[PDB]
Amino acid sequence: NDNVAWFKQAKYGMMIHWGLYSLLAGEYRGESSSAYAEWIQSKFQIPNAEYGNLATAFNPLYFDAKKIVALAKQCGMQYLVVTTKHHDGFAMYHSKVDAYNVYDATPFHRDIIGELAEACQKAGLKFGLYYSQDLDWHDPNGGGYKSNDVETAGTTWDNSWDFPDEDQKNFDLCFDNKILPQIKEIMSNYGDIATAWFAVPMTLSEAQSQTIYDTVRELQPNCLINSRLGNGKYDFVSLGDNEIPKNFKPSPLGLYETAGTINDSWGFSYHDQNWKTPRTLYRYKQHLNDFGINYLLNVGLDPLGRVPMMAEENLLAAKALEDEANRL
Amino acid sequence: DNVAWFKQAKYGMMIHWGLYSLLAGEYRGESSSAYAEWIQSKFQIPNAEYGNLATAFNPLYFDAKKIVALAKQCGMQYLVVTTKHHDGFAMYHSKVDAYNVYDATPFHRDIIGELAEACQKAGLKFGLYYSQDLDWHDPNGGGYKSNDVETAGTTWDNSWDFPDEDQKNFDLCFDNKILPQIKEIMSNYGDIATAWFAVPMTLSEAQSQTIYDTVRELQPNCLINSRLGNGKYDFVSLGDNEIPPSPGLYETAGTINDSWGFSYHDQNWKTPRTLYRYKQHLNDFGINYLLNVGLDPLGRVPMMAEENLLAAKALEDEANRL
Amino acid sequence: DNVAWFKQAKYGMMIHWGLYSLLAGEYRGESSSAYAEWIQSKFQIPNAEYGNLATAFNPLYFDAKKIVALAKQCGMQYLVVTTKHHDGFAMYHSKVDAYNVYDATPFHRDIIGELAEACQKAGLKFGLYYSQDLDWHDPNGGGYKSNDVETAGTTWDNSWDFPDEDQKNFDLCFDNKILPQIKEIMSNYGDIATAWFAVPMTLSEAQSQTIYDTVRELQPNCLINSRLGNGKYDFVSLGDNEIPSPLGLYETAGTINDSWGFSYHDQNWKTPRTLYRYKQHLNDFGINYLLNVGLDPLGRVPMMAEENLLAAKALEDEANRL
Amino acid sequence: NDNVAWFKQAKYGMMIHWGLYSLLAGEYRGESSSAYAEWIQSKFQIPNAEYGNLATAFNPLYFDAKKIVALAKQCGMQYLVVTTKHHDGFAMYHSKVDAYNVYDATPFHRDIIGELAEACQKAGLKFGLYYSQDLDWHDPNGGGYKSNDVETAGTTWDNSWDFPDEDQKNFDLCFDNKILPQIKEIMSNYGDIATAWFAVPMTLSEAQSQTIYDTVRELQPNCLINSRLGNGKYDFVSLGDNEIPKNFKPSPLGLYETAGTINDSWGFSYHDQNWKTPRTLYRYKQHLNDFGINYLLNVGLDPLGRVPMMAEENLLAAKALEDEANRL
Ligand SMILES: C[C@@H]1O[C@@H](Oc2ccc([N+](=O)[O-])cc2)[C@@H](O)[C@H](O)[C@@H]1O
Ligand SMILES: C[C@@H]1O[C@@H](Oc2ccc([N+](=O)[O-])cc2)[C@@H](O)[C@H](O)[C@@H]1O
Ligand SMILES: C[C@@H]1O[C@@H](Oc2ccc([N+](=O)[O-])cc2)[C@@H](O)[C@H](O)[C@@H]1O
Ligand SMILES: C[C@@H]1O[C@@H](Oc2ccc([N+](=O)[O-])cc2)[C@@H](O)[C@H](O)[C@@H]1O
Repeated sequence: NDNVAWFKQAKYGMMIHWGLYSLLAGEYRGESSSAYAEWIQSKFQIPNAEYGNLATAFNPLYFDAKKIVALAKQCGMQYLVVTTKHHDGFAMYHSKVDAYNVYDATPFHRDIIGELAEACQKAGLKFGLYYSQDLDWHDPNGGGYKSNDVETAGTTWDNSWDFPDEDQKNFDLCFDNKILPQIKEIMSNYGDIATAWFAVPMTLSEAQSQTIYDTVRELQPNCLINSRLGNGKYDFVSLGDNEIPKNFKPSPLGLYETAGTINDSWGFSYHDQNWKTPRTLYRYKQHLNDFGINYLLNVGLDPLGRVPMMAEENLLAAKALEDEANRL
Repeated sequence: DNVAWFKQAKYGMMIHWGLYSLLAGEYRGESSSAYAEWIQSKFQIPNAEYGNLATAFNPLYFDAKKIVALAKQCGMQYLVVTTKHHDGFAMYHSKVDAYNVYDATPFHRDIIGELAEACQKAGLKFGLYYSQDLDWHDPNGGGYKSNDVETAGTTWDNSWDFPDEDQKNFDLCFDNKILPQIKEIMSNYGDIATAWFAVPMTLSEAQSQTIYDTVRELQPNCLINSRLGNGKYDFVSLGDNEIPPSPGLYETAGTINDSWGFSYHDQNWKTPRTLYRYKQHLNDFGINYLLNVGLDPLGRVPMMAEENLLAAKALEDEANRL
Repeated sequence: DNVAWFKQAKYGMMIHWGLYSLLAGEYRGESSSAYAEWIQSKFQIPNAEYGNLATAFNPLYFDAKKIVALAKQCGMQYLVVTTKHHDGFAMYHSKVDAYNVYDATPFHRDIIGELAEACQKAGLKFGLYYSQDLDWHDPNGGGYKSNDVETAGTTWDNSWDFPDEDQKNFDLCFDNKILPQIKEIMSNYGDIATAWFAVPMTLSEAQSQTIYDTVRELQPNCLINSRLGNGKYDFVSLGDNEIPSPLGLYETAGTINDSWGFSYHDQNWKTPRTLYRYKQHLNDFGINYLLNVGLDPLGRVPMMAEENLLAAKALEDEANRL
Repeated sequence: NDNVAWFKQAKYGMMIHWGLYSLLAGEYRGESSSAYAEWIQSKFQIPNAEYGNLATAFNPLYFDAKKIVALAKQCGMQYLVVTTKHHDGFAMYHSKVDAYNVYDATPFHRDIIGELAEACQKAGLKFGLYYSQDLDWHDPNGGGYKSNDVETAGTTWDNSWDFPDEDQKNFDLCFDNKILPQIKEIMSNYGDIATAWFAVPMTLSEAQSQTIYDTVRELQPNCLINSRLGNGKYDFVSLGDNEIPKNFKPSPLGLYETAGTINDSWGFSYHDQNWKTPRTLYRYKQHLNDFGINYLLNVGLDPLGRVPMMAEENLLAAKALEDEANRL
């Protein structure tokens, strides 16, 4: 598995959060999301009927996988990691199992993950996938209904508004009929997958976690799995901000990654213009890299499928700083 | 009789909304000027590509009733909407031109009609803005004689899809689009209190008289702004730099940030106190404040615009009890 | 009677002001954390250099009367000032330590004395904040046992001028500076309604009891916040994360931007509506809102803080007539 | 005069606005200056007695000419131009003729212009001077009392509050007793002066302009004089924004300069965080340079004598962009 050597020297990856949440852009009926605009459905308890209707308005005329991959490559990013399905349960690929997806439900009627997979394959960039294996707000038995004594970036971890009957919920039904089928689809279509990125599990049993692990192993032997799946079921450690060294979980292969966003939201938010400066981005990358940690830097695409102007500017200027610094 | 009402109106909402709103001040990694609604001229976007934005126009949250409720809660007594801006895209159902919000967009609804009705019901007067000179969708759109002066885009006219300047002839555009479209908006959509025209550059004296007489005939009580032509108006539109003939009616238009059209990158919202003080200064001088909102791609008043309007009203009411 | 008064006070102004204010969130081309007042720890600025800021402290526009006028106009019934923060610089005339605003600065005036008088005259209650544990100017300042937890600076203690951790001894600092200074502020400056202590880390249970008894003796009617020590307080200081004590007295402290001390780079001012709604939510739960202002180097309430406080009050009054 | 050849290839200069205005930082009694914070005295008609008292609070502990010149040089700036005296009439050098200066009136009790002159001399950077030869709000006969049919960045062009009797004013008294003496001082002390930068004249006679021209010529033979002095009395043209070429006043030596600021104020302003991005700064510089026009980019020092953090970041990132570009 050359992927271990490659990942230890990759240093830099682009992450992409994009979905129906992007159309609301951090705002609902005159009121603000939390820092996390992608959590807006939970934040305002938007019924599935209304939220899902955003699919009818999803027509990102300027989306261009080739150009997004070109930007990542120009910044020295060696891989890319996209939301296949976030907490809202809306798939960004053509899902045989669930018609609640970007291909079937939207006038755009295209496979975002497929286009990025191809663009990456052509450019020489590795391709990785993010799936919300626990939380799913579209599913009556979506996870997080046992976790609501801890506050969130929305209201509840689960969809507790369309599905109020907590005691009647049963994650097994959602796992068996949606999660595992969808994981099999994304790990089967879309070619070689370098990296698999799972959410923080809360509802999943040890059994259900082992299943996902074995499934990925079988379908994508050379895929590196992040630590957020389950203990002993990963190839690299995802470090939270509170876990970076100054200037735990064992790492058997010596592989590490911290994910960040350029402003304070993962999803696009009109109101969030708090973009980290080129120098902040470059310095943070250099500090992680010096500690043998990969920087996975999020872009939140806008409703027309564009990298925000200020995100693009700050990525390119951080690269100019880095290249200047690395001569001498 | 609208003369008495207009002298005491004090406060109006203006609305800029169109295909420009979907691009939201940004095109291929670059910024519009302060005026996001000028973005097509700014980047010389071909009509084929720009017009295609119509296919993506589906503002799920647009709600005329709620927009008029906000205006009325702020003490605004009237509302003035873009029926067609410089891009030449009509925001009503135009018999004359299929390049409109009803025929060209999946939303497939008449924005002006809905606002007209909401206004009528709420007791708010209704006014219309039409670009009678500039039209970037029309081969003979105006501004092809005016390009020795800089703009909020590139050229005043569409000089990219229509490069042959000397072969242009505004009469064809005036006769076949401008005057027909003015007749439609002044015929459908009920009583019109206010008619708001752009800065004329190409229009002849004749063409200006025609528009004046047309509005007079179709909408006898409609007050016409000074930007049409000298001696062809009922009230003066003052620029900020002009606050000191009027046969005694006056209006200054402003926007809450620095753009008329919606712009993601422009978060330079004037504070409640700025909005209230400016209103009080204009009002004290017998001048109406026409305050622009630029609706977002889902048809929403931006959160910060709504907050600042409501807080300015709270300041004004507090002040007016002292 | 202070118990009854505090349960119905609802609203207080807090003030963070010191040498930190002159650096204003910036040191040698780099940013403080969100907490600009922690800047000395953040950059490990030696006492010799940091203390030299005293030579530049000349806030020509400081005006206790006007600051109290603003607080009173916003319905604030009390005021709470930093007498000495973590940097160990007293903002009153301290007999015990020459490292104070009177002796060390050209301004050569007693900030706490002026505010005490302005409050007394306006009918506003007066409260004092003292850092009883951390003191970065003192060789035996607290926090040298707490550095396995990260801070808004580097270390909790001054570990740069005073590196030898194992040789430090908080008793020397407590006996010779903390308790003397607490006695001064609780003796001069008249009746004290409220005593606001920092989160203790180094203090013994004994040292906490001493402060409690000292305040009780010198200022019998002073209400003491919960941050002193368990069973040694009259009201609970709640963090936001602690909203769903025997006298039923509660207070949550907040700042208008994200810093307690003034920071030129921090323009993230909470909107009037955010401020008003948060106040209303705390008040509905029987919790007092203590809202921080961070005075600028000339002793001014920042323009945007003043605007947002006044607009929040206008929203509140409008709402409370509905 | 090698200065003509040198100026045609200089491309890039730092400008500095700094004075009592800097302490008020765009704010007075709860209210905002215009975009131009340095005009704040006119904006609020602050009496000379109160405004001048700011001198007592002027103690910029962090001012460091050596470091400011280091920054300019790191950004490829080949010269530096400082306010010796702006419209407020407060000199930033030790003036024999007027005690209303940074040396005599302030506890800092040092010569800003002298320190920068020396730092520049040592670093190999040319040194230029800005003097307000017309407007002077401290002087009873300061200019602009004939010009108040045009609006300003303050209230009136002249100090019309301390000196209300417009018809009794006489600029000759101010010119003879302050302007020309002060110009002689700055052109005599402070070594070789590469560039002389005058304000837009409104009150000055043709005679008074000729005098300044001849004075500079005699005292500083190789000093290049900007066009804002008087027609036929200049070596290079100062172009206003509205005069830059696309996709007048003749220039006999073919010398051109446009001055700009990084935010929207020349003087420091707390409230103005509208910093032009690295890419804006670099692109504008490249466009001017391609047209043989020098870019004179203003920094407005803060009350402690610091280059604002975001101004320093944007200058350095613009340089990184420029160097990256110039290797492509
Ligand atoms: C990448 C993000 O992950 C989760 O929330 C977290 C969980 C862990 C961290 N972390 O510590 O880096 C940050 C956000 C999601 O809830 C969020 O919407 C986004 O997808
Ligand atoms: C209401 C605005 O008017 C026009 O442009 C202007 C705006 C103001 C003036 N004025 O008053 O100077 C002149 C042209 C339009 O170009 C702009 O997009 C918007 O429609
Ligand atoms: C009022 C603030 O108090 C402390 O910081 C804290 C410490 C603990 C909490 N808390 O846990 O509620 C809040 C602020 C100080 O560090 C800070 O400078 C400011 O004075
Ligand atoms: C460098 C600047 O010069 C003047 O302001 C200007 C500058 C340029 C023009 N111009 O070209 O129109 C008008 C006023 C001064 O008023 C300002 O404070 C600063 O010193």
